[PDB]
Amino acid sequence: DLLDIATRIAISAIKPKPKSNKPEPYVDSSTINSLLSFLQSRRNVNELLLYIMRQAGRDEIDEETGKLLLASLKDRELKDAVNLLGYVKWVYDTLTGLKVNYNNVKGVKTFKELVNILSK
Amino acid sequence: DLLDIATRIAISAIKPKPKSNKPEPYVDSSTINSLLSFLQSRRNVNELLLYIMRQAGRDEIDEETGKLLLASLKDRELKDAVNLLGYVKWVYDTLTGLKVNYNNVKGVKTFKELVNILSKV
Amino acid sequence: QDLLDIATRIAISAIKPKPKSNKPEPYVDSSTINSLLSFLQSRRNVNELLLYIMRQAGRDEIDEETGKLLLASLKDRELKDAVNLLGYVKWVYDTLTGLKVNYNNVKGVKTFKELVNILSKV
Amino acid sequence: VIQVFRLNFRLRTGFRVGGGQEVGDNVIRQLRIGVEGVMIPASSWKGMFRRVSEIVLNSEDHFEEHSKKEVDTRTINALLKSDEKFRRIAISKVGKEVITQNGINVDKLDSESLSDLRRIYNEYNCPIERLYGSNYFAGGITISDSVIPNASIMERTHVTIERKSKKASEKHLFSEEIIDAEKIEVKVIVRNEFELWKNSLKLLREIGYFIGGSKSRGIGYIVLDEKESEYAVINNFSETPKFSELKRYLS
Amino acid sequence: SCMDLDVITTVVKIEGKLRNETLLRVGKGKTQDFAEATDNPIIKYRDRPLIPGSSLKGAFRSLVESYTKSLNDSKYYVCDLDDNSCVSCEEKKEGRYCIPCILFGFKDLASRVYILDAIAEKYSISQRTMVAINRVFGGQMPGHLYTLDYVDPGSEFSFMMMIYNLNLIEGEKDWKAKSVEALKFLLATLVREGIFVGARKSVGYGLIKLVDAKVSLYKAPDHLVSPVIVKKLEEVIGT
Amino acid sequence: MDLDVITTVVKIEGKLRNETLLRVGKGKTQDFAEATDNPIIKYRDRPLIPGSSLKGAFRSLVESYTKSLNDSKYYVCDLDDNSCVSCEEKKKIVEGRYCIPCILFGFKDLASRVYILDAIAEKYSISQRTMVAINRVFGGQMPGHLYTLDYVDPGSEFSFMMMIYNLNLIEGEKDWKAKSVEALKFLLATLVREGIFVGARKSVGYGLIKLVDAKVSLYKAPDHLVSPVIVKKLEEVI
Repeated sequence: DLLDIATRIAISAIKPKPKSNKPEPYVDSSTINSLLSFLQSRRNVNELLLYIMRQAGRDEIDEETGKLLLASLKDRELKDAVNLLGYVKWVYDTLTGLKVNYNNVKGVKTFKELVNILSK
Repeated sequence: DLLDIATRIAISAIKPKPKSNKPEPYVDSSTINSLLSFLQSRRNVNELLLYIMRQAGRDEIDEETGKLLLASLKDRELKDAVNLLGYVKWVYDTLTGLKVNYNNVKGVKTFKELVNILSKV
Repeated sequence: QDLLDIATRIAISAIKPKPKSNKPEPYVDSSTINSLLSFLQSRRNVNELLLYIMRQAGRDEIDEETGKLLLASLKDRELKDAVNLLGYVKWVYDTLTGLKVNYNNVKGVKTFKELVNILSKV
Repeated sequence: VIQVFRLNFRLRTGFRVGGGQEVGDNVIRQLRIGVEGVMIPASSWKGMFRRVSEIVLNSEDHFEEHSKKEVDTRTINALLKSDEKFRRIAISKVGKEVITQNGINVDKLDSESLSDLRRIYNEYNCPIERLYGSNYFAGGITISDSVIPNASIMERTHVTIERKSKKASEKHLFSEEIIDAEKIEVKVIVRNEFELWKNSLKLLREIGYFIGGSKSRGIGYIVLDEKESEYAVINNFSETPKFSELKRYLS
Repeated sequence: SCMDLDVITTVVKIEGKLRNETLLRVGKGKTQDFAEATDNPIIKYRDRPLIPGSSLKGAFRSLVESYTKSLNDSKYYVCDLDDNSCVSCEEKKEGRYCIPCILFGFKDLASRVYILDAIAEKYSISQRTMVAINRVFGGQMPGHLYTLDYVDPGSEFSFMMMIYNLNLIEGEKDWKAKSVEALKFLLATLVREGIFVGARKSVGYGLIKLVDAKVSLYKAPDHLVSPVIVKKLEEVIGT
Repeated sequence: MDLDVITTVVKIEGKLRNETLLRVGKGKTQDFAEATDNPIIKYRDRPLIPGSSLKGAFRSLVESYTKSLNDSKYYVCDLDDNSCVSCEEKKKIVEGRYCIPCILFGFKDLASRVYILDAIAEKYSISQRTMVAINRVFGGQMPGHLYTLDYVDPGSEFSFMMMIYNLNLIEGEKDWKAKSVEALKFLLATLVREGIFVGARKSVGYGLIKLVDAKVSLYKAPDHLVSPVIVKKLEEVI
């Protein structure tokens, strides 16, 4: 399902940023909102992937996170892409607002496992 | 049954919200209406769980109430989820309209107990 | 008889005029009690009816004291007696509304036979 | 031979069979019981079945109350001397003195007795009367009611729209009850193994008829199924009856 | 004589799926009657949105009345619903007839065309609140604020309609011919153009359109087990 | 007035090209497809103009036109006024005062004869613009009032469809309840050439729709209602 992919990519993106004064995610919500806005404005997948790659090259995006995003969006329709991006943004917002620790979500691969972890 | 779960959820959601200059519950009726409308429109339970998690992360839904909602709304049918949300909305509306103090109502875990409390006084 | 007394107590509680009103209207409306009966009929569950009346009381659409009395009466009733009680309540409320009886007349009548004595005299 | 049927109908939405509906108009009240809750009276079932059977037969004789032609008294005498049961019916109705064992006793006859005999002949020569009975006929079909333990009753309000200006006409607020259901179980016993009955059931299988009030407004539409419904034919009185799928009997 | 309900010659059943083009809003007779949803909820049969048969019958009758009055014929008239002195047909010596009275009945005569309810097997309910208040100043007054619930377009409703003693395929004669012509006109309008029904029709809320229909004609007393002809309504309305 | 006899059915179907970026509001609800707290309304990733907003804008413009007419025979009454009637003709004669906005867009006592559908978009594109305020003292500082709003691209087709009953436009009405056809034609001309302003901001230029072209199909009841009688381009109508 799309939600599993979204949870996995959000988990990969919630990794702590190395060499930072404070414990913060390696990827910021501004980047995710920029991804959504860019996809909505351009309405295509190719230059969306180009923008993702450019951001990943310019830090602020984990290499594995960028790889997962590229693999997910390698061949997807516009509606499926926007659905996945919205799910990713919502999951990342949940993780940030809940201040969930990365070390407790390193093993989740589905959405149900994350839901159970959050509930417990 | 479902009514007990709904009463416990409503009691958790009616706890006073700190850092608020006016006496009010932690959540608002708008949040409950949004929950019901989102569940009706999307017709999916996992999307409802995502909505609940995001609302909790927006510092507007009590974390205990969110945990209760997530615990209840897993491995549960769509119709059962709709019924539970309707019960929660009705109990919350009743508590808001009656202006029930959270202090003397947080100690009940059964719907029948709440009914007895309301009937007695 | 005893259900009649319960119903007439409920009705005289519900006949209290709604304050700050342009017209001398009762606190409880006919549509409200009709909705109560219909909801009980469709939803054959006493607890759901209790939740309904509690929500209506919280909505300031029915009298708080009348709601308290209804909740106390139907707190531990079955369905067959509950529908009969609601029907009797509907009957007595309709009689009071049609007869144009004010609260000050019935006041605190406890027995249905006394109420019909008043109606026969009046 | 006695044919026993247990019909089930998967009606669309609900149905409504009112009665009394108190006074004061306002809402429409479906008939109650007091203990069993709600039910469909057997008379309504019989009326619906008679309507369906009349549609199926499409007999012009039945359409004019079987009063369109003059029946010769010679034919009446021939039937009376040929049918023992018909003679017994006539004797039990008009009187033993009026109708002897052999003959009609024209001297004792008068206008009303002759009219009664002609009507009896016409109705006895009609399959619908022979099945459902008549004012003097024995009958032939027994239908039970369909009392439902469920009491789920919802209210479907209605409003009238002024044609000159599309708005609610503040003259009345029509309110109609409705009994939602999915399987109406009715037990029917027929004491006349008539191909008319089979044809009526067959018509109910595909077309299906309405039952109850406000049928013109989407309230009440039953269709007989061949899966839940079952039948049983009884010819011997020394064996326990056996029920089987209605499809074998109807298809 | 238009009271021929005693003798049933033919019965036709129209089965199809009704798909709304715009945001169809159910009638919501549950005015201020919440059951398990927010504010005023649309009516539904066991949590399944249902188009009332009465609503469709009323819309069809209004359309038929408009058509009959547009005919501007002495032989065909429409009487007011509240009037109790109206009659269906007059056999005075050629006579007058009432097409809507013939079709959907009156006080003096029951209906001939039964209309069933409709349920969307694939329904999608959405809500759209609207403040919608502006004045000389141009702001929004909080008093005027309302929310409504809409069934999204792309929901197909199980639609079934039955007609008695009218050959929509073979055709009819005399007043029955005019009645069949009016029914054909209504069906063609429903299939091609569509009919508004439900909420505010000014704003494009509620527009049903019959996608595909099966017309099964039955003639008594011979062909009642199976219909003689099952033809697409598209090929029936236009020939 | 007369609504039970449907005489003329007028259908206008065209494309609404959004001139400047348009923003329509919603009930602050949340969806995955948006990341803004106050996004624009859309149905399944398709931005659309609700028919209610178009109805309101048209009604306001027609009311302004009627009040600018400055004639006693045609009036505009308050929306919340319970004493207003669509028509108040009296036989003092046949002179009567009508309400053109009430005649067209309806009222509490009369339904609207002008059905307006919604308008979904095809070649749309959502654009986000961020605006912040400038404190007048110490000019340049952003006081934290940084609000970002969603918009539609400047130029995108919209499916427009409108129904008008009992108002002949191609042929027009001679003198009976007239000045309503004239008001409708004026509104259509303003929409086509100038284009009305709708949307959320509507003061900084955000939201200016325009109708490029629309076939006007007339359906008459007696001869053939399903078959169109006359089909003409909207430009020739005005």
